Amino acid sequence: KKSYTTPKKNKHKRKKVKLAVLKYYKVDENGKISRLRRECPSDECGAGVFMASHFDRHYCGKCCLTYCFNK
Amino acid sequence: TPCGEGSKTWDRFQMRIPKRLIDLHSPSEIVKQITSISIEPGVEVEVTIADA
Amino acid sequence: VRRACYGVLRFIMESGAKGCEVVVSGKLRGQRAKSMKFVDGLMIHSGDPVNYYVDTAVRHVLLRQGVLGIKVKIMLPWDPTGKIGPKKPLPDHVSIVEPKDEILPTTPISEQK
RNA sequence: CCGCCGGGCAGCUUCCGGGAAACCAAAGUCUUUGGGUUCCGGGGGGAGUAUGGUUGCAAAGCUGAAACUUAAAGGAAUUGACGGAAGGGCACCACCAGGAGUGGAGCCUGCGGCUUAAUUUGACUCAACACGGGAAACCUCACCCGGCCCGGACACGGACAGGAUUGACAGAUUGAUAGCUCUUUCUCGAUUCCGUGGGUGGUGGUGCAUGGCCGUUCUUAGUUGGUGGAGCGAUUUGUCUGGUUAAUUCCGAUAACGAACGAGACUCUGGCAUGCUAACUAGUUACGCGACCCCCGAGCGGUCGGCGUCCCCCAACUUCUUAGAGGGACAAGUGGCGUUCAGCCACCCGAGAUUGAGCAAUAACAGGUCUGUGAUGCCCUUAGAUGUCCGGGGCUGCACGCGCGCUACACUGACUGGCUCAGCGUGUGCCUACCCUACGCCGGCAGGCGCGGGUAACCCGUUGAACCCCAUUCGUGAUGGGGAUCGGGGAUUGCAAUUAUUCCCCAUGAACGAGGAAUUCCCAGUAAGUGCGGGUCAUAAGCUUGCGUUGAUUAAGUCCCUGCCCUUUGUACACACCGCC
Ligand SMILES: [Mg+2]
Ligand SMILES: [Mg+2]
Ligand SMILES: [Mg+2]
Repeated sequence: KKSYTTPKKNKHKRKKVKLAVLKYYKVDENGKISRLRRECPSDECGAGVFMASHFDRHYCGKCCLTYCFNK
Repeated sequence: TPCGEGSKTWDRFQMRIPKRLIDLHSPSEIVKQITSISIEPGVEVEVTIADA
Repeated sequence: VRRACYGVLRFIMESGAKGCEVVVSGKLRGQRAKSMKFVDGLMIHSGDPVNYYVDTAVRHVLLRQGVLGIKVKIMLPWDPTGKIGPKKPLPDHVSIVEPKDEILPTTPISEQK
């Protein structure tokens, strides 16, 4: 038939990052939780919904996985 | 032929469907007697009420 | 194949058939395909007649090797007595009912009733 | 002439008896082994060679090895099968006698090739080539340039929580508002993820691993058994000289008699049925004509010819329409011809014995088909997946080659008025989003925009067609035929037409003035033309399959070519002459 050469750029299958994720939660002295950064406008993602700094991206993850913006 | 080849022979699949119809004037007995009797094989029966 | 299809063919005749046949096409203890055909009695092989008289039946069979075809094709002797066997005659076949009586030339005579 | 007899040349016939068999009064008398005696063979070639001897004037004659190689060579008969053998018979995929073409041009699309990343691909004489229903933008589609997606069943293992990552609204990007991925993180929450085995598909592979289905040898006449009879027995007759027949179909001769499958009979179909049963989902018919009715027309007026309607109907009926039961047509009569049988031929009455398909045996064939099949053997492949797709692309590409089509070449015709005759279908409202269309306006037209009937014999729809038919131009000019190739617009289908989608409107305006070598098609409502349906369809056909319509010429026989059947025969062929050598 042919036998596939492939231009030597074997594309990455990627991990979605490891991440413990939930350590960064400011417990100021007694039990109370609220940090500030950027926010999403969705309903299931109600006010707590939380954002970022990447090489750009930022995303919100709380209408289960329904609804990540474009920034 | 399934698939291509051989000298081109086709079949000529036919089904007929003759319609008879019979007008009448009766009550709701003579209709419900005459229709329910004389059924059985592959026969479809319609029953129009009146005129249209 | 052998002992089985006889067991069938034996049966279907003994049951009460005008005739019958069985075909077991397909590979049969060899890399090559054979085709086997054990036949018995009478069988018409053309006409409209065929359509309401023979009882054709194809069935595959999927085996630990590959695939054979069965074809059973029985001939119905409802020609003798369906009850009113459809048409009954194979159209070739005419049954002339015989003189039965036709006795006596004799001298004339008469009678009264 | 008629006999006999010896010894000669010969013949037929036979269960002597022989004989592998063919055959043989003798090849008889042979495992029941020997009457006398002469010669001579021991697988085939090498080889009747080498060498030796001898004879010969010599050709040569006579005598006459081996190494080596070799598995059969051979003989008799059997079926085959092929003869540039023979009789018989037959097919318009054969010819004759023709027409139509075809093969020439342009165009269409079928293949070949080249080219091309890609022009996936099956199909290779016939029985591959508008064929795979194969008219493809996207799907199709598999294939390439990419690129996404996972739909990894299942189990077996691994993962309780500082939540296994189920599933993520603005940007980097990317094609994509693909969290498919590079931080952020906010939820479903026992799913998840990672191994292992194992699948699961695959329009992957293999049709010489198969089922079915198909194609065909081949709508050709053939094939088979029971009993007899023949052969030790494979086998053979029955199963055939001849006449016949579309047809081992029949009769008869007849060691065969009577049977079975194919043919035939059958089914569907197609035509005669003022014969029947009927029919507002036919027609209706003609009425009765009761009318409207306008001079629609005739006619002063009575009266009439006539479309339309006013119908309805409680007319009447089946004249055509429809579809049920029926009948008939059956070489049935007569005259030839004929073995005076089987039939054939002519004529009568009348459809003269044949209107046309489907069904189609034994037995075949690496025919074709794995890409019609959730039929599938095995093989591959199996996540980066040949799993399924999105986007695009290709399947359409072009110096050449062939294959089926259409349109022409014109004036028995071209375009310009007009008249006017169907049939088989088909249609909505359908398995997942979708028709058939009547009648209003608008627009030239494509079309557009209005509105109406339609499980239909009602609505489309007296299906209002083309040829055809009739009314004017034209004048034999590559012209007004022809009508390709491009310029430009405008509609429509489609989310999208670039790769002119399809259509219209303009505009350009080609070769072809009858086709070189070949070769298929067929006999009666036949060829041809001619539209029209159906199928293919969102869009849509130059494709087929049906349907009428207009409708010819000519064969009505022969085997002259090609190819088929039987019989006899020959055959070193049995991968069957496309052989063997
Ligand atoms: Mg001897
Ligand atoms: Mg001896
Ligand atoms: Mg020897």
